[PDB]
Amino acid sequence: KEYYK
Amino acid sequence: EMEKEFEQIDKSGSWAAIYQDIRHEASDFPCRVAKLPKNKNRNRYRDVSPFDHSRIKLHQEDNDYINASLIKMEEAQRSYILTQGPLPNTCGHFWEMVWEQKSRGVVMLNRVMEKGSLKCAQYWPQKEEKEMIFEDTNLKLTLISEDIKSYYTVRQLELENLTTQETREILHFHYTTWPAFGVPESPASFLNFLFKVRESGSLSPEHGPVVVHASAGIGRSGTFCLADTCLLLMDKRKDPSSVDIKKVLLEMRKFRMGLIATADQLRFSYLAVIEGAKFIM
Repeated sequence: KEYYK
Repeated sequence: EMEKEFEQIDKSGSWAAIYQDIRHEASDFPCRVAKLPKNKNRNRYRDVSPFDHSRIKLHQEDNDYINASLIKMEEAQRSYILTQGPLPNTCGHFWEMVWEQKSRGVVMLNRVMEKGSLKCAQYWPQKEEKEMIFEDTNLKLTLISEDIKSYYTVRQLELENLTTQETREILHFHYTTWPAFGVPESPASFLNFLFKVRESGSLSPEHGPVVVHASAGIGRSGTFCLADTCLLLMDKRKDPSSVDIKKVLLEMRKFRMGLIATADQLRFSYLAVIEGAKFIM
């Protein structure tokens, strides 16, 4: 649910 | 000129530092509307939001929020709408945005399936005879033709407002082999794709801003727009070698957080502008 890592 | 500046950065290996500097200096603006609880399910990622001041507003009394930003480069005289890969519930919004903003082209830089995960909804019809109807926004979308090449596809779409029965041709430029947080196959592959987008007239000011997206719509999208703007400026200016890529990127990040997501993408944008300059002279 997050773009980064 | 820039090639010399490019030679230097590569030798030191400071790309990660040059990039980390741009990140430190990048603008930070409130994202109140994107973070409203009623909009959680309109955002693909919690760490990627449009700034309140540059966000696109849907012309809908219900809820005007879409995860999309207007990027207005006033010196280069070109605007872009950067947005996320539409969600299954936001495909209607995406095409409403395309209609309301009078966009003529859509540039997609991701794939609908990446690493077994769905990075994006199937927001355009795959077969001429299976058109898409969006009930909520009263829009119909038909695949007219497609031209498939080894690393990109160009599709021709018809967008119709069911209320007015106006129809518009939308061009869909789909770079199909650009991986998340990676780079295109080569500068030449990127430049050929960009030049096809340019030649179609979709970046012309006679239309609304082109829509550019990936999965989040910041990394690959920023690489595409940064290179397109820098090349525009080198044609306009009486001193082409003057253009400073980091200044242009920081100007773009006043409108959307996170544009260009890795040091290698930043490096690749320089390469594309240097290599792309030979065609403009």
